[PDB]
Order: sequence, then structure tokens, then C-alpha cells
Amino acid sequence: TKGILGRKVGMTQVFTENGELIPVTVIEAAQNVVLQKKTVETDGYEAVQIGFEDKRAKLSNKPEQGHVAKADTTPKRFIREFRDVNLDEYEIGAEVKVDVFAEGDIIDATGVSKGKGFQGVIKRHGQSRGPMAHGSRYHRRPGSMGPVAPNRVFKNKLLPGRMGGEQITIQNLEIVKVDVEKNVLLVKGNVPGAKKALVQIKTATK
Amino acid sequence: MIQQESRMKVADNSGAREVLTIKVLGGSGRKTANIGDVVVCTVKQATPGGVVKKGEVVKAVIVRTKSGARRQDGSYIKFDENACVIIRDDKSPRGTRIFGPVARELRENNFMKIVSLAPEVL
Amino acid sequence: AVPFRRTSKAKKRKRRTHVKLQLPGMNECSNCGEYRLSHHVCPECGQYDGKDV
Amino acid sequence: YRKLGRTSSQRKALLRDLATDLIVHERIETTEARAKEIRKVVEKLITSGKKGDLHARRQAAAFIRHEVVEVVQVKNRPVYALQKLFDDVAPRYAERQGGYTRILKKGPRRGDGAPMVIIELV
Amino acid sequence: MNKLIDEITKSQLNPDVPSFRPGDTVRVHAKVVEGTRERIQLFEGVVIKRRGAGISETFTVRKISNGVGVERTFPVHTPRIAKLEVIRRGKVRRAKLYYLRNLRGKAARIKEI
RNA sequence: UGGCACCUCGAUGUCGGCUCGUCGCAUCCUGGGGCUGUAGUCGGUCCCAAGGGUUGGGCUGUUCGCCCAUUAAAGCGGCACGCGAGCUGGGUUCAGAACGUCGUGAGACAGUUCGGUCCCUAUCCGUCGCGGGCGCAGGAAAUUUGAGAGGAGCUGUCCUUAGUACGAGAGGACCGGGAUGGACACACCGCUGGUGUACCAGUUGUUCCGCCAGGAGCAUCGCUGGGUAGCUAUGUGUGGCAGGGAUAAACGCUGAAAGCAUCUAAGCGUGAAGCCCCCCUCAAGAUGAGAUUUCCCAUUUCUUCGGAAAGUAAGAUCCCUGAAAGAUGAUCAGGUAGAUAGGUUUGGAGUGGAAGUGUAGCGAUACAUGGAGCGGACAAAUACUAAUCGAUCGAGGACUUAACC
Ligand SMILES: [Mg+2]
Ligand SMILES: [Mg+2]
Ligand SMILES: [Mg+2]
Ligand SMILES: [Mg+2]
Ligand SMILES: [Mg+2]
Ligand SMILES: [Mg+2]
Ligand SMILES: [Mg+2]
Ligand SMILES: [Mg+2]
Ligand SMILES: [Mg+2]
Ligand SMILES: [Mg+2]
Ligand SMILES: [Mg+2]
Ligand SMILES: [Mg+2]
Ligand SMILES: [Mg+2]
Ligand SMILES: [Mg+2]
Ligand SMILES: [Mg+2]
Ligand SMILES: [Mg+2]
Ligand SMILES: [Mg+2]
Ligand SMILES: [Mg+2]
Ligand SMILES: [Mg+2]
Ligand SMILES: [Mg+2]
Ligand SMILES: [Mg+2]
Ligand SMILES: [Mg+2]
Ligand SMILES: [Mg+2]
Ligand SMILES: [Mg+2]
Ligand SMILES: [Mg+2]
Ligand SMILES: [Mg+2]
Ligand SMILES: [Mg+2]
Ligand SMILES: [Mg+2]
Ligand SMILES: [Mg+2]
Ligand SMILES: [Mg+2]
Ligand SMILES: [Mg+2]
Ligand SMILES: [Mg+2]
Ligand SMILES: [Mg+2]
Ligand SMILES: [Mg+2]
Ligand SMILES: [Mg+2]
Ligand SMILES: [Mg+2]
Ligand SMILES: [Mg+2]
Ligand SMILES: [Mg+2]
Ligand SMILES: [Mg+2]
Ligand SMILES: [Mg+2]
Ligand SMILES: [Mg+2]
Ligand SMILES: [Mg+2]
Ligand SMILES: [Mg+2]
Ligand SMILES: [Zn+2]
Repeated sequence: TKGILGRKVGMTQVFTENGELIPVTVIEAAQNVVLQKKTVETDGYEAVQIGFEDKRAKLSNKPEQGHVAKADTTPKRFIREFRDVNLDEYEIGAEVKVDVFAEGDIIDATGVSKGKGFQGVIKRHGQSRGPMAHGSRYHRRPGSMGPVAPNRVFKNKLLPGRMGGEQITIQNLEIVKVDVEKNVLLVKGNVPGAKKALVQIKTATK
Repeated sequence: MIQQESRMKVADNSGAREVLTIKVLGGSGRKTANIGDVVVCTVKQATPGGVVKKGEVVKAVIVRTKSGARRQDGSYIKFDENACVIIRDDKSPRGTRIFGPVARELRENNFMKIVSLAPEVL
Repeated sequence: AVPFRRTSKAKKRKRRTHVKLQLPGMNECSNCGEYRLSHHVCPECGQYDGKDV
Repeated sequence: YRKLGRTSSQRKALLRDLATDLIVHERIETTEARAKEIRKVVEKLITSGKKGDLHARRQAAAFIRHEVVEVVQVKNRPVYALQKLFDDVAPRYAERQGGYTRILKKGPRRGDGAPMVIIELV
Repeated sequence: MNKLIDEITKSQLNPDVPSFRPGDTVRVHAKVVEGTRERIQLFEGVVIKRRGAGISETFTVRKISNGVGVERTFPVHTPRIAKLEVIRRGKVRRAKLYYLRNLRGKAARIKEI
């Protein structure tokens, strides 16, 4: 089990040696370091804490600056944890490189979706419209709220609200090419989030 | 993208001229057939003195479409009309000649006789 | 689409707990000594950023 | 860009008017968004005046309104906004790259509480 | 843009392709793979459109065969095009030639420059 | 289908369809079994099983029913015959008119026929999203455990085992392995397409810029051909993989009561798409308010102690520039310790060969200078313009017991 953090750079395509053409998404994973190690004698569970991007000392405060100084490095912008990983490696303060992966591994991508605002029930939940001719006055409405007997409306009655912006993971997603010098990672397919988002890449659970 | 009520020209030597599609085979809620897909259909127009008569229920294979297919190498093909070839219970045509170009995807579906008879397999 | 019961005084005041208005964001002009809004031209001495406008 | 409560033709006519009064008077008082929009147009126009071609002059004349700035004893013929833009305003900013205008906030209007500013080119 | 994608994909651009623009006649040597055989067939027609930037650029060629018009779209930098060559230099006034989809002979003719 | 006449006549809207579902099991499909008048393939009947699934049309206002073509299957029922302050108004059930029939007549008919007003700004609970307050025995910044809850759960065809087992032939397997789909779900815009009202070009009528040339206004963006960013499906990627624990019907082992027999009584083993896990998401207001790492510290006045106020530390905000976020709050990126937005300079997509001048032609026009000119939202540099100056909030940590102390 491995894992790094990176930013979603863009979206493109490459030609394989076979001849076919595949879409890939580019992820840049520079400057991530191991910060803290969580153990079962001290915390109750085993994990590693990784920080991703250096940021100006103007933007960081004393608590987090002391936390990162404990591992002899500069304050980081993104900090996350990885479980199900082997604690024998990951010396505190050591850096994680994209070469932990290799061409052909199957990974998992985790990120926060693009944000859609207050969206209706047809975009949000994929409902069906009513007729838009033949005298109808019912086009993009939710539906019946339920029967009469309960004197109330049940839960999970799907209604309009804020649409996007949740955590999404999509899995069993192959890797294509690793460039160590440019700290990039070409991985085949889509990942959630807008450009410049944070993407958490780790070995497939299954 | 050909569904029920779609009406396509037939491109072989049998008596038919024009065909309306009844049902797209290959699933329960299936709603679309494309190149290389067998479809049940009826004859809306025939040439006089042909083998296949008007108002007859037959099955046939789609041979070219205005929205064609994409290939693994990233290339596409598109024709100008939707064409059809009436076939038997197995994959052998009921005519003797085939008119116009024919898409390559028929070879991978094991429609070998039609590919043999076609004047061009693009 | 029409009130079933009239609203009591307690419920009315409870609803109006949030119907106040905030306090203006002002400070004192260095040249004036008088009050003015931040990032605005003061109306008294007509200066902004130590220069006359 | 931002729609200013009016359709595309009315919005374009508003922006052509406001960009012309800034050229003629060098200092006008308007609202906040209405000023944050003419900030861009006036500076693109001044850049066109900086080039100083005939192509640039025609391209600017396709936007300036045709109104007299002031009449001079040259025979006493008037001058127009385009002449001032290409002869007076543009040579001022020969050694300046960008940012030919600034906005200074004033305060709300009595009638409708609109936040008024002052935009003036220096 | 996003110059990092350009750096990643710069190594796979095909430098052998000649310069053509929509409106002129080209001949394409495309590698078609049968069940187990490698073969090259020709595709000749007028280029109808050319869109995109970088490694994701494509072009479209139109031909009339046996009375039915065919259009075929390729990536510019694909390795399945053995060779591309230009025969004629048509004269047009567009960038996308979609009006040729409704014209038959003697009206779908392109002049020469 | 009825019987009764208990609530409602100071009003409880009726059939069918649409949108949206949820529940029962007397199970239509898929899963596991017993008997067979079960050779194989296919069946009949019963038992356990509610996890998911359960089609598109022709006729009729129709429910229903018949028919066409599919499908693994085209389940039966409840919810005011679920759902009209969610929609329709074809039927019934208002005033007009006609037919058949009944009546002397005015008229009538669970007979037919053509036409016929469907009102309402959501107070309380309920449901879907988003904030403010206080609490969590000091004040803050991050990273998290997981009680508990929601989602998902479907299935075909082909190849091989194998023309093997079985069968006189005809025909044709169980069990296991692989490949590829239908419907559904999540994400995204590199590809194919859609849109793109401050992008590019052609063109008609008329008015304007004093005239030519070049442009502008109005005519649905006047019309027409393309199209960037953004948003998108019909486009692309991925998912339901492989499993573990205890069981239901059932099958057994050892074994007496009852010298035998017996799956049960004590004791063991197998056994389902189902139960609990695994997988995805929310989650400490979980008042049972949890854990880890780091930062600030023990000030001054009064108090009858309890306690109060009044400047601060770490930190945060007011205010301002904004977008990858957004109804508004909120979230996120920044505030000269500066690339946050606009401009400027280089580019890019897109359109397609600008103006001026010259040449050829009587002229419309064509060619050259020249992949030219323009170029919203896309990219990189650059403090030129605006994020100036200031103000506000924010701790000194109660008691008891237990271990080195
Ligand atoms: Mg519908
Ligand atoms: Mg309407
Ligand atoms: Mg109740
Ligand atoms: Mg207009
Ligand atoms: Mg191009
Ligand atoms: Mg009854
Ligand atoms: Mg009685
Ligand atoms: Mg009543
Ligand atoms: Mg009443
Ligand atoms: Mg049962
Ligand atoms: Mg069964
Ligand atoms: Mg069975
Ligand atoms: Mg069900
Ligand atoms: Mg009909
Ligand atoms: Mg039901
Ligand atoms: Mg009701
Ligand atoms: Mg009902
Ligand atoms: Mg109804
Ligand atoms: Mg109701
Ligand atoms: Mg009616
Ligand atoms: Mg009447
Ligand atoms: Mg009579
Ligand atoms: Mg009428
Ligand atoms: Mg009618
Ligand atoms: Mg009627
Ligand atoms: Mg309403
Ligand atoms: Mg709260
Ligand atoms: Mg739990
Ligand atoms: Mg609870
Ligand atoms: Mg469910
Ligand atoms: Mg796209
Ligand atoms: Mg596009
Ligand atoms: Mg003229
Ligand atoms: Mg006018
Ligand atoms: Mg247009
Ligand atoms: Mg077991
Ligand atoms: Mg199981
Ligand atoms: Mg806590
Ligand atoms: Mg930006
Ligand atoms: Mg801040
Ligand atoms: Mg800038
Ligand atoms: Mg700098
Ligand atoms: Mg260009
Ligand atoms: Zn002042």
C-alpha cells in the first residue's frame, strides 16, 4: 500500500505502443513530506501524516509552524492521513516521490467534486419532466410528496438543494506513465474536482 | 442511433426498397442499434416482381449509418444515409448483390458473406 | 396558504431576533480627527491616503 | 464580464457613452460596477490611441461618440473626442504601461442607496 | 495552454506530416489490420475540417464512393497513418466546409490555386 | 358483489393517465433444497427466501381485455381504488342541439351523439439545503476514532471443459475457467457532438458620421456560415470484483431415552442473491459533547468570599481585491512579508486573408504587400491602477479522591 497527494493539472491523451489512443489526466505531486506517525500504543490506530505544498511563512501561524518544525521542514498547505500502510518505512521528515508507483499499478482517486449551486430536482436527482404541451402546467417539478395516511412526508424525499461539492472516490483506475524529474503522474481516466484541486492517490483496496 | 419507428433504405438485391424498424434486439430496455446490429423490421416499399413483398416482417442488419462508429485507434467514420441488408436466420443475406460502401465493423461481427459481396469495405 | 392560528407575541419577537442591522465600519481620519468609513474618501477634509482629492 | 441590468444593445450604448465622458471631462462620478466596467474599455481605447496608426484611429472611431469637446481659434473650428484622445490623452501616458485610471469610493446615494464612486484618469 | 501538458506530450508529435489546410485534396495511407494481417489502403478526398491544438488535433476527409458520401476523421499525429501527401491545392473561403454535404457533382467542385 | 346507516350535507372533489414512490408475501425472474409417472435437454409439485429486477407499441376515455415484437421476467395486493392548495380533463355529473323509444302534454331514458370557466402570495408541523448562538470547567490551529445512519445489491450471450456424462437414436449435460454486453449509478470535458446575445466573417433595406473610401444605429442577436472559456449527453472513464462469520429449508456423524432403530435429548459438520461484516458517503449537540500533535501563558484594579471589569498573548474578524465557491450568509485564494483582480507585453484557440497603397480590366471584380488583421471568459511574465490608514473581539484556568509525589 502506497499513497501521495497531488494537484489536478489538466486532461489530455497519449498513444500507446499498441497503437490505440487513450485519455489521461495529469497530476503533479511535488514537495510532499512525512510529518507525523500515529501508533496503536499512542492513538489506537496506525497511520502516516503527509503534507503536500510549501507555503509562505506569512500565511502560516505558530501552532502549525511548530508542528512542521518537529519534522525539520517548512509549513505545508495540505495535510492528510493514510491507513492500511506499513509503518516500517516512512522515516519522519523523509520525502515521498512519485516513483513509489510504477507503470501498470491500479490506484484509487479521492477528491472533492466540482460545485454546482442550488440545483433543481431534475439536474440533481435525474427525475423526469412532465408533458410540455397538451395543456399541461407541470414541467420541472418534484412530484407527489407521498400518500395521505401518514399525515406527513417520509425521509429521503428528494428535493432541490445544493448539488455538488462532496467527497468522491473512483476506483480500479490504471496508471500509464511516471515522470520522476517533473514529478508528474499520468493516470488513465477522470478524477473528481476542478483544475488545481487536491487529489489523493493510493493503492486500490480491491 | 436507430430506434423503433426509424425508417432506413435497404441496400441489397432482394425485393425490398425501404424498411421501418419494429424492435431492437439484444436486451430488455434496449433503445438503440448501430452498425452491425440485427433489427426486426417490416417492408414499407418493394420493387415489383421481387422476392420480398410489401408488408412483410423480416429481420436485417444495419450496414451504414449517419452516426458511424469510432475505432480503438481514435478514428471515426460517418456515411450519408442509413442503410440495411435483409438477412436469413443465420448471417447469410437474402439477396445476391450489395450496393454502396460497407463499414468494416461487420467483419468483427462475423458477417463474412456480406463483406465478401460488398463493393467496398471501408 | 392562509394562517391557521394567529401568532403570539413571543413567537413574533423570537422571529424578529435576527431582524437587526449591523454597525458601520468606521474609524477616525488622520487629518480630520473626525469619523469616516474605511477605504473611503472622508467627507470632511476631502482627503484619501494623505492626499487631497 | 457583467450584465448591468440591461440587454446587449443597451449595455453597449451605455459603455460607449461613459467611456466618452471620461475622455472629455477626465473625471466623472458614477456607481461602483458601472465604473469597474468602463475602467477596462477606457484603457483599451487609450492603448489604441498609443499606437497612433490610421488603422488604430479607425478602430477607435468605431467606438467613440461623435461630440464636440471645445471650439478653438485654429477660422474657429471645433475639436472632437477622437482628436483629443489621439492628440492630448494618449501622449500623456507615453511612458506608462498600464493603469491609466483610478477609482475612489465616496458613499451611498440618498435616493436608492447605490454605492457611488469617482473614476478619474491619472 | 498549461505549458506542462505541452512538455509531457511534446515527445509524441509527428514531425513528418506536411502542411495542408481545409479545401485541398489529400491521399492517406492508413494501416488497416485484418484478423492477423497488416495492410495499407488508400483514402483520397478533400479535407473538410481541421480542429484542435497540440497532440489533440484532428482532420476530416470526405469521399464519394459508389454513390454514397463517406467521411473519415483522423488524429493528425497518429502512428497508424503511414504517409500523408497533398495532390491539389483547392481554393476556398471558409475554414469548415460543411456546405459540401448537400452538393453533388459539378457543384461540389473545388477550384485550384 | 353485498348487508348496516356509526363520523362528515355552516362542502371529506369522482374514473383513467402523468410525476413520485413506499410497504406486505399468498414469489413472475434470479439464489438454496425434498418428491417425481426425474435417462439427457425441458418440465410438474411443494419447502426456505422480499436483495435487486420486473419492456416498447395497435384498438378503446378507458381499468380490464385481445393483438404485434421482444425479455431472465413481463408477480398479485395495501397506502382516502396512494398521490388534483403536485398536473391533465378524454369519461361521468350543469345550462344548447339532434336521433331511437316512452308520454295527450310540459318532458324523460346506468340509451346514443356534437360542444362545454379546474380559484389560493404557505402561518404551524413535515421534507430538502444553508447559516447565527451557546454548550463541551483555560484560550486557540490543524489531523482524526467511530456509537449511529444512508447508498450499492440486477442480469444475458459467446468460447472452453465436451460432442464428454446420458441416450438405440434423436439430442445433449452438472461442477469449474475466460471474454464481451443490456438496464442502472458516480465522475469528467482529452475525443465525437450541443450551446455559446461584449469572438471572427458574408449580406438586404433604410437613417447617421458634411462627401468618396471606411464605419455606426435599427430591423428576432435583422438574416446567414463558423466558434473560445464555461455548462453539457447522445461522448469518455469507472462500479456492482473476489470473499469472511452465524444461519433458514435441507443433508449428515456419533448417540441413548426405547439391548434394535433414530440428524437431537447432551455433543459435532456442511448449507442461500437472504442476516452481520467487506465496498462508498455522512457522522462527538454520541449534552455519553471522545483522541493525538502543536501554540499562548499565569497581568492590573476592585471585591464581604463567592465574583466582577479592563488592557492583552496565541488566534480571529471588521473593511477591501476576488473565484476553483456561491440565492444571501458560508467556503476558498489574497491584502504591499503582494501576482488577488484590472491594465500592459508576449502567446494560444477561433475566424479566416484587414485598412492604405499598387497592378490587370471599360466594369462588377481579381492579384500582391501578407497564414494578414481582429481576437469576451484561456496561459506566462510585469507592481502601472486598486487591495491605503486604522478599529474590534479574544486566557490567567472550581472542588473531592486516588500513584512517585
Ligand atoms: Mg417522460
Ligand atoms: Mg405551461
Ligand atoms: Mg401521526
Ligand atoms: Mg438589436
Ligand atoms: Mg486551427
Ligand atoms: Mg363495503
Ligand atoms: Mg338505528
Ligand atoms: Mg356530506
Ligand atoms: Mg367548517
Ligand atoms: Mg413463504
Ligand atoms: Mg426458485
Ligand atoms: Mg430452483
Ligand atoms: Mg420489490
Ligand atoms: Mg396510426
Ligand atoms: Mg404496487
Ligand atoms: Mg384525497
Ligand atoms: Mg384514488
Ligand atoms: Mg385523478
Ligand atoms: Mg392533495
Ligand atoms: Mg369533458
Ligand atoms: Mg338541454
Ligand atoms: Mg307520440
Ligand atoms: Mg367549439
Ligand atoms: Mg373536439
Ligand atoms: Mg363529451
Ligand atoms: Mg405554491
Ligand atoms: Mg452550528
Ligand atoms: Mg457504525
Ligand atoms: Mg442520534
Ligand atoms: Mg436500497
Ligand atoms: Mg467537450
Ligand atoms: Mg467543443
Ligand atoms: Mg460610402
Ligand atoms: Mg436611429
Ligand atoms: Mg450565429
Ligand atoms: Mg459455515
Ligand atoms: Mg455470501
Ligand atoms: Mg473534543
Ligand atoms: Mg483567473
Ligand atoms: Mg484573511
Ligand atoms: Mg494581473
Ligand atoms: Mg516579483
Ligand atoms: Mg491566427
Ligand atoms: Zn479627513
